[PDB]
Amino acid sequence: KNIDGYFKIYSKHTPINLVRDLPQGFSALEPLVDLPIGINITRFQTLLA
Amino acid sequence: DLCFTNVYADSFVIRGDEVRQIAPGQTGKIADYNYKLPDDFTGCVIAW
Amino acid sequence: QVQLVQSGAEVKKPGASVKVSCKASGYTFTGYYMHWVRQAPGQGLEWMGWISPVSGGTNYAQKFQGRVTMTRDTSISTAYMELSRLRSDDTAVYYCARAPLFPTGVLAGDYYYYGMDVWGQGTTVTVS
Amino acid sequence: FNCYFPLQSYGFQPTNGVGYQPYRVVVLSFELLHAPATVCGPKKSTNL
Amino acid sequence: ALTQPASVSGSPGQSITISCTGTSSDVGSYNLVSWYQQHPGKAPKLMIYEGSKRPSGVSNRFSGSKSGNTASLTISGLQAEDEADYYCCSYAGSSTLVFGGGTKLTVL
Repeated sequence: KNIDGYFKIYSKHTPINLVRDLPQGFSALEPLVDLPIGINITRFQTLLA
Repeated sequence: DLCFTNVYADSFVIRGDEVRQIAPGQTGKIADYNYKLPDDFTGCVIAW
Repeated sequence: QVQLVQSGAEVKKPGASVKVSCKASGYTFTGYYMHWVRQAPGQGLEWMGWISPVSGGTNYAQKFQGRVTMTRDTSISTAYMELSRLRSDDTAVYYCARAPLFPTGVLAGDYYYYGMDVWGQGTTVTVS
Repeated sequence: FNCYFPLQSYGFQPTNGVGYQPYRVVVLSFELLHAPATVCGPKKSTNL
Repeated sequence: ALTQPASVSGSPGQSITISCTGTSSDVGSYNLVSWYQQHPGKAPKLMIYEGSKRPSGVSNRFSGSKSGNTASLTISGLQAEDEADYYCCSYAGSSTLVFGGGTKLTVL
């Protein structure tokens, strides 16, 4: 997300055993990165190997 | 105690006979052809 | 339009005194400390003293401390410099001089910077 | 003729005049836009 | 109180330099060195002030430089009208800002 130009990145990793869909449950995400980029971003894309 | 967005180190070597020209509002060979400084320049010049 | 006029040539005997006037116009008189320079015929310059037309502040060279005296009249915007106990080597040309900037230079350096306006001539010759 | 090299080399030697010596000059220029600042003086702390 | 050459010669078009050596207490601790030009029998004219700053109307051919305890006047494109005496000036600790010998500039 972007708050006043700050790009905040939340992340959380957990082991699961499921291939069909998303496992049902609850998990909190801790703040990891808060980068002061000040760039107006409206789109994005992912990179896969 | 203050904080600025970015700072830029402009590193070079000059002749003695041009040294006073590292300042706003100077002229000469170096000040006009080699290193010109803005009129609203904000920063500090160090030399040795 | 800055105009500067001095008194005429003067001749004095050794041991006497000489009084020269320095009348300016075209600018704020008290806003410029008046410096003074002398030059022997065929020699270099020799600074002597400076006067503040405001509050009457003055300071002389340690070379001339005790022999030279300044006053100023702001009513007619004139300075006056007097040399006492004259001797032979004081035969020279004398000018006053106007300092460059205004005395509002928070960090500038006034009135120790320099002289942009130099006056015409006052020649004092001291011969027996 | 008419065609001179734009740059000239310095006769930099340790025995030349102090006004002919090479001087190293670094100009630190500051800039602070509406983007947050990231070049700060951290703080001077006291004992707790 | 300052030392500068008595007379140096140059050619038209040349860039010429005039040195003036002081001490660490007057020129080495203050960025307040200057250069005055005076023609024979004429009133002196301030060409360079406060290191290398110039009054309005002075040609750009006159520049200044400072190195340690040395002041330097530089003249690009020497001309015939440049023939005059040049004095270096610097605050010395008291009253105050006097010239020197009088570098007489001549053109060949």
